[PDB]
Amino acid sequence: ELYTKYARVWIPDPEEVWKSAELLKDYKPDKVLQLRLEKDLEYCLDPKELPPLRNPDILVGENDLTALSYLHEPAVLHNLKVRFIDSKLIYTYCGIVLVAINPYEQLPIYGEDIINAYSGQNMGDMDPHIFAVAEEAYKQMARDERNQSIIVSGESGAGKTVSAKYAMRYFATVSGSANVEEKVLASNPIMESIGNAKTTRNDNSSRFGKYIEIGFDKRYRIIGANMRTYLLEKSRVVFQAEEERNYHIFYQLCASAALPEFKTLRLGNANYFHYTKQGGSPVIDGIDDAKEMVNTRQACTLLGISDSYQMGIFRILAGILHLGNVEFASRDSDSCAIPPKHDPLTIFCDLMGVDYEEMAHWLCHRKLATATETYIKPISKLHAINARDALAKHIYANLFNWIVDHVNKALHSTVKQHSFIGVLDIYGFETFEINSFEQFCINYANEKLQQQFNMHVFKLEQEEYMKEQIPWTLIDFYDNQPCINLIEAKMGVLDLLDEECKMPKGSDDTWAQKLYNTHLNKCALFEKPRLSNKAFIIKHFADKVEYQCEGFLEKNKDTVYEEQIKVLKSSKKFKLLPELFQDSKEHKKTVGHQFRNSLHLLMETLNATTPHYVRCIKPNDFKFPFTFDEKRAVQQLRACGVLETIRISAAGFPSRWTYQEFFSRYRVLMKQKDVLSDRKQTCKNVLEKLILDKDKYQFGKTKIFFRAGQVAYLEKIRADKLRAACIRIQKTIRGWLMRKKYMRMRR
Amino acid sequence: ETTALVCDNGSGLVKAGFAGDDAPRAVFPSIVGRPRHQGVMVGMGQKDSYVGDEAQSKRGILTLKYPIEHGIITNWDDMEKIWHHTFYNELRVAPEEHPTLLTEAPLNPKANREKMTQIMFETFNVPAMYVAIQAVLSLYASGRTTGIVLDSGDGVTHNVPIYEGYALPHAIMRLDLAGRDLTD
Ligand SMILES: Nc1ncnc2c1ncn2[C@@H]1O[C@H](COP(=O)(O)OP(=O)(O)NP(=O)(O)O)[C@@H](O)[C@H]1O
Ligand SMILES: Nc1ncnc2c1ncn2[C@@H]1O[C@H](COP(=O)(O)OP(=O)(O)O)[C@@H](O)[C@H]1O
Ligand SMILES: [Mg+2]
Ligand SMILES: [Mg+2]
Ligand SMILES: [Mg+2]
Repeated sequence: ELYTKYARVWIPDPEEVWKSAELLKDYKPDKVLQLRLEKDLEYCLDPKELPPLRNPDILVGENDLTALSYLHEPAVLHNLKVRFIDSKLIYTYCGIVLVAINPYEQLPIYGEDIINAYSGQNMGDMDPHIFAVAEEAYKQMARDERNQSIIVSGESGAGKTVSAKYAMRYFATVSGSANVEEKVLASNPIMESIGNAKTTRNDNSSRFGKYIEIGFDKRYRIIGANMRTYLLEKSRVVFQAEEERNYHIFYQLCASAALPEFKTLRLGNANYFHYTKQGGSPVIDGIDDAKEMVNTRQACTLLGISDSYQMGIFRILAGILHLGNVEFASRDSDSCAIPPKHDPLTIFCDLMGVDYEEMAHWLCHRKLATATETYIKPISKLHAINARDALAKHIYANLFNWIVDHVNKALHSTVKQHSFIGVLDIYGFETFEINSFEQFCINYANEKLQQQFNMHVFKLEQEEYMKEQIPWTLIDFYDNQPCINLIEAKMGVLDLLDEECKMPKGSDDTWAQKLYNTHLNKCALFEKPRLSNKAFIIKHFADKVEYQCEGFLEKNKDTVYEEQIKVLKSSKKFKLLPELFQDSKEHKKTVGHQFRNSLHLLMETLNATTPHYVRCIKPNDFKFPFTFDEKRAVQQLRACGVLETIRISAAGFPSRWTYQEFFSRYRVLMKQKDVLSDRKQTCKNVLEKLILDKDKYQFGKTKIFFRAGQVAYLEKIRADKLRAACIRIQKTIRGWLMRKKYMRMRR
Repeated sequence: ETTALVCDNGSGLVKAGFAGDDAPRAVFPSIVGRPRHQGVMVGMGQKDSYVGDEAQSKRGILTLKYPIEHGIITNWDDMEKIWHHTFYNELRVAPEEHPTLLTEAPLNPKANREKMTQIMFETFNVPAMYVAIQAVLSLYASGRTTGIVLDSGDGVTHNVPIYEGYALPHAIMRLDLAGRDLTD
């Protein structure tokens, strides 16, 4: 079998996810392996698994992880670890995907000489680099007018922004120049301020998907850029878990409060306001939010938001903060009122230019109109609080869309866009010790993107199989559609959640009970956690994730009362507040439904386009330059779906050889009888002797296709033959030389 | 996409609309008038019968009939006229495209439900429908899973106790007092 003496295997280890071991006695079918480690060990072979075999060293370090014959977690982690630590290469293909590892260090590779070296070169020609993706997108756009996308995924801090920056720098250099890249880089401070938040694992996490469209003219000169956004995490504006913050802008604003300009806002310290206070952790270590405010305002100026509009924005945000302090006294089970002369509401009305008496009335009552007849009726303290928080979320989302539209006004250019290349910065799959509605939406968006990826890769495989005239049937599609239908179908988790929001006396216990009713035993992907009746498990593409129900109903509710909008629309103190709304069923939509719609807009934008994928990984938490941590990276390779992409490629024909290079490699196996001057027929004759099963390889037109094991098996038998020949020859040489010394001994 | 129609036949007012909007956009009395005087002027566009607000506007010259008395539909052709008027004129929606949800008082004859369903499937060709108890819907409307609902329209009054979503059908009381006989 493959497990012979002097084989090598990966064995699991607590402190680095896998470690190498040499098989010290060959294995036979049973329960024992004698292993030797770089010392001496015995390892129980136990159900069943044999330990993962190790690739022959010729394969280790190659530019494409799918060139490996054994494809599995430790071989991938080893090839990335050696290339990064030893070579200090940071880019590696996986199939179509480019894997990019954050070095936390500057590098020379982005010089314009290398930009020129990549230009016009196909991916085969040159070692992988982000420019090799940009150039591919550029030439795909040139061949066929179809727009192109570049898609960048990973945990925040993996370097997605710098990857996009160099990607567009490539376009700027190859097209020549129109000063887009400066404006786009100058926009990042405000989008990071309004759109990023501290999270339990990570500072400056981005809670939205940002899509930059670089537009080209008929010459493929850079015209200008357009910016869209999707999947904003609205629910964070009003609620945070422990050790989380609100969006940075709120804390930059609060810390500024001592400044002369912001005096009129009557801002307090960041733990005074209810929306900032909840998270527990007002201060990020190593950031001065008061200083960050200056960079934010500077970038507003550079993008030409007038200081009138800037003071409008900070007015609106202080409005949201003061609004969050408004506190309702329940005068009945079905009625509430705002205590008289309420200072939070007095300051909110002063800031926003509205009649105190109208906000005080409409916050506590809601209005219904039959076509002839209208009734004003009170609402409980719970509905009043839910409606105040839905108003704060609706104001924030409209301010965000407004700042994005005023950035777009600065980035657009008047030339008609012939076609565009677009770059999508999006968060990757996410798992924490506690998982919640935010993580549920993020993992559903990632299930959608991973489906569209798998189906693009399947299309490209069917094309390559046509190109080599191999039957299509050999490749099977791997479809995560059952998990999408689990999450988003009617009677899905989101559907039952939107039902339980309107249901009377809905609660997280009865929602969970409806979940267990519908899907506890009907779906393999939904499971109940053994010890709890308040949580549920979904088997996602990457991993099983356990979600707690306990938050979702509060986070899912949006309903905004028209009268409360019309109060703000009536404001005349300042012009931004009526401008935000200027724009009915949407006011009834839950956060989950707005999310599913923004995700369908995103999938429409992407399906129109031809994607190219980049995955970013963050090799260590502490930002040490060129250090690597196996237990961090295995987590991020799992979350980026690189490991499942490799698993899906390991079934099929992952290893592909040109007949020329195959023959060059394995002449040693061929007997001089059977070497023809046609290489291809020699190879077809020989491989059927060397490998018994025709299933294990396919003869393409120009390339030989192997299943995973076979190329390493041929390398093993080659090396063992060459060992036998070497030993036999060298014993002959040594024998002659001792015979010569014997001839001396006679002489 | 497709949104159910919701219709409550009552006595007196019809009120109807689309599911998931908050108040009915058709409301009108369930009344049918037929003219009783000799028509004199030739060429007037004079009409065989009037429904709803038409029969309120012209009521000086009409005999007004209620097709529903004490929640029982006594006259079926006029009830078909009232539904035809509701779907085509008031909502301007073709009923083949929408499930319909219909409301009834408890403890009234079964023939009323059999005929309501035979009519909605055979003449209107409504793809799907349901018949709901009037009192049960007032709990959905008031945000509760528990309570004794007291309901009075025109015609029938009834009490229905409900506790955590279970009805108690032996305790349902029904009374014919309400609303029209106050006017008489
Ligand atoms: N290819 C690279 N070369 C050099 N430094 C890099 C590279 N990629 C990332 N970095 C460093 O990684 C850090 C963060 O990178 P950046 O692109 O700014 O990510 P980011 O701002 O955190 N966006 P996000 O990951 O969504 O939070 C900086 O110190 C960068 O210098
Ligand atoms: N404001 C009111 N005060 C007293 N009686 C009313 C009022 N409005 C309607 N009614 C009476 O109640 C009855 C209508 O109630 P309604 O709920 O529309 O009946 P149904 O439930 O059969 O549709 C009529 O008899 C009408 O005269
Ligand atoms: Mg950064
Ligand atoms: Mg970022
Ligand atoms: Mg009624």
